[PDB]
Amino acid sequence: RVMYYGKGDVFAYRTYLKPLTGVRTIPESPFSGRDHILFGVNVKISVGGTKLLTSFTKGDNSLVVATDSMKNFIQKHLASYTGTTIEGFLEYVATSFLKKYSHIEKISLIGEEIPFETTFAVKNGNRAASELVFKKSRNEYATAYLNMVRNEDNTLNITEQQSGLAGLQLIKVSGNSFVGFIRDEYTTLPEDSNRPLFVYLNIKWKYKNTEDSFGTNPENYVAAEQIRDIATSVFHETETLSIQHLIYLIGRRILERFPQLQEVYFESQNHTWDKIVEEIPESEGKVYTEPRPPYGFQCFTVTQED
Amino acid sequence: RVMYYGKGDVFAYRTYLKPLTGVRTIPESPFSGRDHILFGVNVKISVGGTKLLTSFTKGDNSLVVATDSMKNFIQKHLASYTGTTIEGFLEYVATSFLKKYSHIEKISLIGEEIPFETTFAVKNGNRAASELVFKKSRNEYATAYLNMVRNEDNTLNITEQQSGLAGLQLIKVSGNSFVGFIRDEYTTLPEDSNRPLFVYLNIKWKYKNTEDSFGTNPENYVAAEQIRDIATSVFHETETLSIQHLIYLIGRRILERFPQLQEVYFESQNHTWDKIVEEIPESEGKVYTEPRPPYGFQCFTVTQED
Amino acid sequence: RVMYYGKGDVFAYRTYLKPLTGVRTIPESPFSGRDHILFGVNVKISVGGTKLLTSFTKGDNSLVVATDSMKNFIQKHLASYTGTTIEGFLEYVATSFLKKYSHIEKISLIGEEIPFETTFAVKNGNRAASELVFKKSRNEYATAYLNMVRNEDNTLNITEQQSGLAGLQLIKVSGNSFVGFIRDEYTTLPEDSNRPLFVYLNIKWKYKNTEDSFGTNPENYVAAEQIRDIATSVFHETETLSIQHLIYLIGRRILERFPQLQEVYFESQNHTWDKIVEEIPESEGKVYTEPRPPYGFQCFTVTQED
Amino acid sequence: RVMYYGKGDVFAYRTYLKPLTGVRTIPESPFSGRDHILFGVNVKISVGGTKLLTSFTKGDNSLVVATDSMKNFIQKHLASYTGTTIEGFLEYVATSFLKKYSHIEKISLIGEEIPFETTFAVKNGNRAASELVFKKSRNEYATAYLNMVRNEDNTLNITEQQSGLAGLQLIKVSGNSFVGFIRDEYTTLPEDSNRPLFVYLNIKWKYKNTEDSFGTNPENYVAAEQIRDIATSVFHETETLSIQHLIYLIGRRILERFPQLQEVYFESQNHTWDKIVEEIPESEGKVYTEPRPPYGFQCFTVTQED
Ligand SMILES: O=c1[nH]c(=O)c2nn[nH]c2[nH]1
Ligand SMILES: O=c1[nH]c(=O)c2nn[nH]c2[nH]1
Ligand SMILES: O=c1[nH]c(=O)c2nn[nH]c2[nH]1
Ligand SMILES: O=c1[nH]c(=O)c2nn[nH]c2[nH]1
Repeated sequence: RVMYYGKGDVFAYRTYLKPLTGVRTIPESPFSGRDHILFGVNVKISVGGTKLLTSFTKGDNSLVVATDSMKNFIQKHLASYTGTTIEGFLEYVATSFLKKYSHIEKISLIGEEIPFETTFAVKNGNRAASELVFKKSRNEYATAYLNMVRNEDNTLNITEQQSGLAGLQLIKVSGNSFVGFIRDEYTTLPEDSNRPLFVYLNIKWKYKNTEDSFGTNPENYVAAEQIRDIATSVFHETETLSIQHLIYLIGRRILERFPQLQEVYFESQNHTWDKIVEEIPESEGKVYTEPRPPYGFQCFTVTQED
Repeated sequence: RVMYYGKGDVFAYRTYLKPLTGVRTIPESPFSGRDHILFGVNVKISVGGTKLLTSFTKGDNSLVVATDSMKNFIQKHLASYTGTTIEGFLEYVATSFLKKYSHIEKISLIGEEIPFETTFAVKNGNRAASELVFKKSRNEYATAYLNMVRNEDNTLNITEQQSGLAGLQLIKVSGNSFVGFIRDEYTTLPEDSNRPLFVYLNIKWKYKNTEDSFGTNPENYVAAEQIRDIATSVFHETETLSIQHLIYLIGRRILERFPQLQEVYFESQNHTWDKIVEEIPESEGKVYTEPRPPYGFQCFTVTQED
Repeated sequence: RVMYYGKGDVFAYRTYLKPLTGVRTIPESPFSGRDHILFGVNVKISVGGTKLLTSFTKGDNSLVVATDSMKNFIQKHLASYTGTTIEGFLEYVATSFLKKYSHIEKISLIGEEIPFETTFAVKNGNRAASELVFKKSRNEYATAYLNMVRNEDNTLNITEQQSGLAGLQLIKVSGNSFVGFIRDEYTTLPEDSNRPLFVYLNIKWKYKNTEDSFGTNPENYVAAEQIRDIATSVFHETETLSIQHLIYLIGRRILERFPQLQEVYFESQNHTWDKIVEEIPESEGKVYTEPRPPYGFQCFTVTQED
Repeated sequence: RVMYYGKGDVFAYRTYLKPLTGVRTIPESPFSGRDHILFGVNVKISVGGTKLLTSFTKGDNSLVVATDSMKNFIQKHLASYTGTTIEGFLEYVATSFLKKYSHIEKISLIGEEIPFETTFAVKNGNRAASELVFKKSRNEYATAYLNMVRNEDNTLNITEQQSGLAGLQLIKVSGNSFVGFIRDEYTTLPEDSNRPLFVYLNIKWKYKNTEDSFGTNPENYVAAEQIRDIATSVFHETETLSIQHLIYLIGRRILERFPQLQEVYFESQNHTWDKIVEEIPESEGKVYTEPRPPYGFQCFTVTQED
């Protein structure tokens, strides 16, 4: 039976987490690590267990870890966390939670980065990156997901792990087509040999070996910042034939750069602008505007078997 | 393998849909039907099929029904729909879509009501409900979900059906408790014999018999308005011991009132206020304020096995 | 020079406020008062004064009332408030603040109602209105604005008072036209003798006598619920020729029903739907959908001179 | 009498606008211009004038320019614009509109940048800035405001002009204090000699000479990007004693760098996190979390005369 409870929107901000170093650059991305002067995370915790049943059926709170207590638990654990990644932070919380509370059989954790970008400051006359001042970003952010279970024989196993990148909004001004689609009684969409493809991208990847996701050995760790740069680079390089076409080629490229990954999952959305003006005198430019609310979307998983 | 595409946020508004009448009443609710002078729905459509593979791998759009064409299909079918429910509308769209498109093997549909409330006007000497003017509501709304597949032998079969009520936000000012929970090093929440419990509720039900969702026989239909009325009534009658405790009781009342239902599912959130002032002289009143963002949540399925 | 500081989003919820009764009724509305079992308010406070200067220019906080302390002030005063309206609560907060902090020369307050709607419960055999369970509403809400100054001779004076209704969203399915507008090289909008006019309305009114706003003499108070009912009634009654034409008619009706009002200010928007389908066989019905983002807006003040 | 009408959320995206080049650099910023490969803007247009009266009072649309036509006018004008700034674009629209429609006495325009960021693409062997693929940013954006009147002698005069930068969210991890403020019965906030000051900033500036805002002479133009960089630099450099003290010093630096500016206006908000963990073993690190909803705010003008 379905039976879970927990805490969502657990925001937790940590200064001076152990820096993530030793990630090898790939051609698409300069990412080599994170300074972690500021490390923000938004945690959602959810726990399950057959012994929680009376809390529902009888109003018996004896075996109820208050959700407020779970919040305290996550926040103290971020203080005491000695690792370098969100993925590793989740495992640390999950392990430590299951050991503390034996009546809990399953725990599920989501960790969403709260990204901060660097800013410019002048020190004694010269402009450079600040080590004190940071700009909160509302753009793309890394994610992580972990499900941990307590088996009958009293051991703890990770049953599901998934890392990700969310809120990536990319527009390519030209070099995009959508042609040859079904033309029938329901079709009003004109063919377009040259559109400004505007796509929202949620990319998720699973590791062949779960240990690689924690960052303990950084050479095996796949950073969301790297996945971002692959997506932009592939979009640039491709004469896209559709979004479906685009995300296949993005996923192929990710799995080629990262042979430690089993699969790459995509959730895309089409928010492409409507054309108002085709031609301006003496320039190559055009004018576009926002479309009606309806948006296209695609879901697609690319495995190593492709 | 995971392979889907479609269209979201398909808003469609129909005037003068066939009225919902002939429903079976229950003690908790005076719900007697819907006028359907104004019928609003927000439709998400997703389709799959192995024959779509090459639209991704090769960028071959030959068998691609444009997502924009899916929008036209939905809107046109809301015009020609002869029934009386969202659930029934989904089945009309799904069956019709698969019949039109032989290479599509599965279709999933979500439909979310866009509620409107009655307003009143003075005309002809008296104040009376307006047949023309309606107020858009951003409160609770009904939902529907339907998954339909094309089988090997070319029949169409519904594999999943679920109806629902979303966005229900209820506060009970007194007559609630949360005591007896685990007290340890992680616990800073005080025991509370009398709190103003504030809950967000999303409730979803499944029928034993799928045909009962359509409203063709209105007696067997379960209206979201009736479910709303059960929830608010049970909340009032109950000396709550927790949210877990409350949603079980709601779930049981729903299953008792509707024997044609197989199960009920809850997704609740806790948004209870913090107390600022406990005692006002010459008054039973108190002052409260908004809490920090972390919210408690609870997921639970009550089945006929209760 | 502009110099202010303060606190916003000061949420405060009070139970068992003194009920608003003894109101004077109008034909358009059955509004007879407020129970005030649950009273919710969202306050924003701004304060000024030339003596706050050094807190900006020198970093001198000696005369700085902490914005956190302002939040505590408002929340404690909601507990001690013996009145019946948001407008009267603002006066009480304002007067009390300037009396406490002599160095402050001006104070501006905004109060927004946090709506709650009656729910129903089965109890003791019958189905009746609950005194405990309330539904949070995200629809229309009352507002209040007050600006108070400390005069050079130490007395206090209200320089501005303004009450309001916000978030009112109304659609009239028929009996609306928009024709006769300018047709030139920038005009693509077709003339329309029968459209479904959808408006967002923000209505604000000022009293001739400030003290009528407080609700001390309730018969003189103009309730936002009554304004709402006038708006829906006039929209229904009127074959509108534009939104412009409609809001003038609502404003005139307001000033006729409430002669103690000086003026009524409107801030409207046009979110009218796009027609998809005109003809549905054997029914007067039609289908519509959401337009592109650009919305029309209108600003108009009606005074006793009309 | 208040009498206005127009169109909001006019989204307009132009490709290959004339590049902004030759901007006078400052030490705090690298900014030297904009490529304008992609240029997005969100315009709100408002028009007024006494001959519109009958449009409201009688429902006579003879002199009504449809708001939909205003949208067309703005969009078509983005195509024909030969200038290089948002401020210049508003002037071009305003002037052109008043010349075309002689019954209109006044026009007010708001222009909001829709910012796009550069991305990485593998080009000519190594990753470099793509000239095709951009990332939509939901962070800070440039703004502009222009009001223009037709005088009785039929000349067109700019009566108000203001440029801006909105949505800047800055957090400084240390080097911030808030002490010495008033401590009475309403004060619960502890003094803090070391807090992680988190500020939301809206900065607006007016020019001594209006013609400096258009960018026709790029030597005299003040770019939002440069203002952005002055703000992060000054925040870094300053041991802040309050937000009030911070924004004053930010303003001074702006007026010093830009003698062609008459004034700088600030609207700031305090969203500073609550401390959970003050001390972590073997580390200078700390953990924080989101506070309750209430937020402090400051409004302040710095002029050349400070
Ligand atoms: O109803 C509740 N259930 C819980 O699990 C919980 N935890 N803190 N408060 C709570 N309230
Ligand atoms: O890339 C696209 N894929 C689709 O399936 C589609 N339908 N309309 N536009 C589209 N673009
Ligand atoms: O009622 C309206 N007034 C207007 O000014 C307008 N412009 N487009 N549609 C409109 N409708
Ligand atoms: O910078 C600040 N200014 C203020 O006025 C204030 N009040 N609380 N914290 C504050 N911080």
